[PDB]
Amino acid sequence: TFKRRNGGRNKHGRGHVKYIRCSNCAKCCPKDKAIKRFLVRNIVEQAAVRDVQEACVHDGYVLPKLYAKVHHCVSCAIHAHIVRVRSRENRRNREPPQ
Amino acid sequence: GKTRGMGAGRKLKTHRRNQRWADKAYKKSHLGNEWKKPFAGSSHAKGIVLEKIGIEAKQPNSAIRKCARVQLVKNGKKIAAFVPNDGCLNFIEENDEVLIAGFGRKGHAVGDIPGVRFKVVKVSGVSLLALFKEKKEKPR
Amino acid sequence: GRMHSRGKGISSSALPYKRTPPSWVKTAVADVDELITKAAKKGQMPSQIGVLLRDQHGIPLVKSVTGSKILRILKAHGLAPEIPEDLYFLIKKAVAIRKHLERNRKDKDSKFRLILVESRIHRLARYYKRTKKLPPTWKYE
Amino acid sequence: VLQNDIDLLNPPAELEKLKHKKKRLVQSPNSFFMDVKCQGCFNITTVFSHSQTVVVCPGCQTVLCQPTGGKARLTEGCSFRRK
Amino acid sequence: VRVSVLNDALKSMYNAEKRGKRQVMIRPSSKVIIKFLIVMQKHGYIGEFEYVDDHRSGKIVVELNGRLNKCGVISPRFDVGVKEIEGWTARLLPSRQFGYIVLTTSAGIMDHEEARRKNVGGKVLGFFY
RNA sequence: UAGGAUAGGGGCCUACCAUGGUGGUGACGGGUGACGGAGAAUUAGGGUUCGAUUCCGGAGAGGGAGCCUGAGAAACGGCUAC
RNA sequence: CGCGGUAAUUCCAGCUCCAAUAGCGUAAUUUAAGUUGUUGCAGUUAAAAAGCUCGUAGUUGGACCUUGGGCCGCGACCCCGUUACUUUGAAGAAAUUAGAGUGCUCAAAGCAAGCCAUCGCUCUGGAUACAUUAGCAUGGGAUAACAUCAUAGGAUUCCGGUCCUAGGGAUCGGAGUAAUGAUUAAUAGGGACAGUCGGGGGCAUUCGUAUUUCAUAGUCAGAGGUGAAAUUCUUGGAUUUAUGAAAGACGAACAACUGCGAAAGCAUUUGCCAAGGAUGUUUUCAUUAAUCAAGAACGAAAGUUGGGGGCUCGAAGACGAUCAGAUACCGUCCUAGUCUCAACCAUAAACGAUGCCGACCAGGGAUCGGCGGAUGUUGCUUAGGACUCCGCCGGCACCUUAUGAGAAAUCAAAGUCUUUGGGUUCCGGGGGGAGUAUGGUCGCAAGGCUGAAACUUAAAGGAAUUGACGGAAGUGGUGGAGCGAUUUGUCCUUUGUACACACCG
Ligand SMILES: [K+]
Ligand SMILES: [K+]
Ligand SMILES: [K+]
Ligand SMILES: [K+]
Ligand SMILES: [K+]
Ligand SMILES: [K+]
Ligand SMILES: [K+]
Ligand SMILES: [Mg+2]
Ligand SMILES: [Mg+2]
Ligand SMILES: [Mg+2]
Ligand SMILES: [Mg+2]
Ligand SMILES: [Mg+2]
Ligand SMILES: [Mg+2]
Ligand SMILES: [Mg+2]
Ligand SMILES: [Mg+2]
Ligand SMILES: [Mg+2]
Ligand SMILES: [Mg+2]
Ligand SMILES: [Mg+2]
Ligand SMILES: [Mg+2]
Ligand SMILES: [Mg+2]
Ligand SMILES: [Mg+2]
Ligand SMILES: [Mg+2]
Ligand SMILES: [Mg+2]
Ligand SMILES: [Mg+2]
Ligand SMILES: [Mg+2]
Ligand SMILES: [Mg+2]
Ligand SMILES: [Mg+2]
Ligand SMILES: [Mg+2]
Ligand SMILES: [Mg+2]
Ligand SMILES: [Mg+2]
Ligand SMILES: [Mg+2]
Ligand SMILES: [Zn+2]
Repeated sequence: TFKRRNGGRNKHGRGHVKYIRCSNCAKCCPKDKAIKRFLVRNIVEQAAVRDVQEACVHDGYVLPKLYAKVHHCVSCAIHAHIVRVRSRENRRNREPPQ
Repeated sequence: GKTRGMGAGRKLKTHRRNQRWADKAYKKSHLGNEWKKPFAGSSHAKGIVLEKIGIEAKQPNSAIRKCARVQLVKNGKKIAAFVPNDGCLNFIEENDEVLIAGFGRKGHAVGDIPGVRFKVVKVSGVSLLALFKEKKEKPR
Repeated sequence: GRMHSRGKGISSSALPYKRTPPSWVKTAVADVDELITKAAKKGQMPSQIGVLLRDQHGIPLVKSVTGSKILRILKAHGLAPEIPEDLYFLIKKAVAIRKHLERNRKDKDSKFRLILVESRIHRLARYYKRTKKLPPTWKYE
Repeated sequence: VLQNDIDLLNPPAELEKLKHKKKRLVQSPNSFFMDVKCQGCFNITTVFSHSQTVVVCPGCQTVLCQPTGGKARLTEGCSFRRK
Repeated sequence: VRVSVLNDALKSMYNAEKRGKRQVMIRPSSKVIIKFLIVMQKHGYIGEFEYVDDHRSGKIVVELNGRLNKCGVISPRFDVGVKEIEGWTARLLPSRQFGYIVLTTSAGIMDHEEARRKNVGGKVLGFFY
């Protein structure tokens, strides 16, 4: 039984795709197959935000952010609940979270 | 697809010739290994009762099948022949002529009896059916 | 389909239905013929002669005007090439690739393309020998 | 549209112009020859619309057309008429 | 490549008839396809057809009347004597009452009944019913 | 090519000469519990398998070999030898 | 397939019943078998598409050329290239087969016989068909194969020459003649040209941070690593911080249901070299083509031989843990290796588990490359670029739908299949034994290619359903769907399963 039409990856009209290394376990996963998330967080937890914005010499100072594109293998993405097992009908939905 | 050309008769014939060897029946017939069988292509064979033996049935069944160990006369090959018809082992004695036949599945083992494809049909010139039905008696 | 690739292009020219010259064509037949003769005299091949007669002269198609093809006209006046033009160009490509490989040994891709080019050369040479447009013992090395 | 709504022998001429040159009832070229009129000098010098050659005015003047992927680009300041 | 233009013609006609189309375009055209189409028209299985001259291999536009169940070619064009026509019709025709096998004979391209009427054998082009 | 031999053609054999001849369209070799065919069994059609045996053809008379007689035999209910 | 463990429809018997019947049981071959498939099977997942491409033989190959017409009357009329194929004829022993006749009493047979009775007769009968292939002959030329196929240099009159021979013949020339003699250009193919496009390839070149090492400088008790630890480093400055240099790899983010390449594969700059697809074309040749045994080219990673390099990581190894054990998973240090050159190796779940070429047959919106048209705004340098819109061709794909197919999953091809035939290559025939033995061949080796049998076994296997389980996540009716088990209704659920005695499996 073939579970997915794309075989669990994104590879059409090409042969080899270079792999990445999983952020958690350092597993070798193809770049097109690995689960990829772009996390834009703040260097300061929502809580420390006020305390830090207070201890600032410069009154006008937007707190810098953190940008990171995180790579995950299937096992770690499922374990971390980044992706969850879905019903047969819902698997064909590729739309990002509504 | 398969070749279809009017001029491709040789291709088709050669392909069929090569593929017929995949069929088990064809290869059994045309390999020549049936001449190395104990019977060497004959329906029946005679032999000497070497010793009376009892071999256990398969796992689901629990019985002692009580076959016979027979040395054929035409080639000196030793085989195990089943003795049907309850009580007919007592008609079988060592150094006694027996006519063996196939067990009905063409060299394949039959029923719950493992490794036996031969049955005793006639002993000392008298059929086992006659001795079972008391139609004749075994000569002394 | 491309003979030596999976490309399936269908780009090509489409000759008009009308096989007679358009009324605006006024060049006399002998004029276009001697123009072709000069064109071949410097060394142009019939494809280039047709291209020039098309884009630099009022001649859309030679066959419509004269009634004959460029190679036939050149053969009539004894200016046809010895090696046919397509084979000439294929051999030129082959010798260019061979020179490149004499400089570049690791170029395995160019070696594969050279094998393809020489296969095309052998095909076309076989056809030309069968049609007797090449010497019966003509050989490519 | 639905071919049951058309006649394959008498196709609508509006939609035949947009078909590939070879996919028409009778294939015809979409190229043409033109009488290019230069700025001041007469030099009609008929040009192929899809010319692959840089057409030069007879009096060795500036170039008149430029080869492209498709139709040739007439030089700046030149008119033309189909033939 | 195009190996049998007759096969492409008949298969396109069959697909168009199954689709319910009332017109089918055939390309390339050939004398054998026009001769097969004439037999088809004579037996009433198609309507008008039009050869379109394009100074190349032509085009045929055939009117369809919904009376076709199937038309196909036999490849290869097996040699069929007059005596083997019965076996061929049993192989290919739905019944002994309807259907036609098209033969190429030295007397012309014709259906199997007409081939029997002149006692001429040949090669099988195809069938329609 | 020229002979010899044979009832007669022929490397059938001899002398000389040339380097040919066959082969994946399978030569050569091996297997056959292979004499060939007419035929036989089973077969919707197509086919599969068999064909020692009374008709036709071939071959052998324990195995080889060699002959005499005779129109006709390399005979075996003829001979000679191993 | 199963039965027999105390109620045996199955054993041993009796009774009764059943089938065939003067017969019936038991132990190679045909049928069944469309399970050998030419008719007529398969190869996404059940067995099975070669890793990929080229390529000889073989097999297969676009269209085009004397048609109409009427008359008479189904025949005819009029306006010194082959072969296949087909038609007809002659042959193809008899017996056998099919079949005509015939009351051996019937029949299997046989080739006899029959007749009012007959010194005899019916000339009594003792037919006919079939008979591949190959051979011979007749008619036909649609289809197809092979051979040709613009020095046709064609032919025909007149005028000649030479030779032979009772004027004739043969041979070689001059001059006259005719519609002087060439199918078109395939939404086949090759080649040319044009502007492009690409992470296609080779060579050289540039850059990038990281990492390791080293040098300098600051600081002082931990650093490292894990679930927790420990192995290990560290007051002779570990770890951390800054600067600089060297080395070797590696080319993030951009980066995609995107591109290029025959596949493998290919991602820093620039330059050079050769190559390529698509598009455009009123350029050229003119069938040159498709697929391919033989034979070649390339072919991830690991591996082999030697040189260089050796940062990182890291088989083997050592040690530390965990553990009932732990030759593992976790941690530390690491050898070969990972990088490069030369020479080999030729294997991958080398996968789309789907060979290639060609035709047809739904709809739709994206996207990439090229081209055409229409646009109205550009930190733009009129064109053109950038956006926008509409088309055409080509490419990677995607969505919906069944009118299709399928065992279904699913597939717009895996469709156009018992209404079965477009071309071609490879390749499968229940499960194991077995990709094993042996032989051969290639390779230094590792191994690769080719490749059994004996024997064993009643299933193995595929898809889907329900349930159960998970050290996974969070009850009818009628109607509708499904070939169906089932399902909807009923909105513990979803999910995986090789379990169904149901994980105590
Ligand atoms: K993914
Ligand atoms: K092109
Ligand atoms: K002789
Ligand atoms: K001789
Ligand atoms: K005599
Ligand atoms: K597109
Ligand atoms: K219901
Ligand atoms: Mg791969
Ligand atoms: Mg002689
Ligand atoms: Mg024998
Ligand atoms: Mg016989
Ligand atoms: Mg014998
Ligand atoms: Mg006898
Ligand atoms: Mg005899
Ligand atoms: Mg004799
Ligand atoms: Mg004897
Ligand atoms: Mg003798
Ligand atoms: Mg005797
Ligand atoms: Mg005798
Ligand atoms: Mg009983
Ligand atoms: Mg099957
Ligand atoms: Mg499997
Ligand atoms: Mg499989
Ligand atoms: Mg043809
Ligand atoms: Mg393999
Ligand atoms: Mg495979
Ligand atoms: Mg493949
Ligand atoms: Mg079929
Ligand atoms: Mg098997
Ligand atoms: Mg219901
Ligand atoms: Mg699964
Ligand atoms: Zn992971």
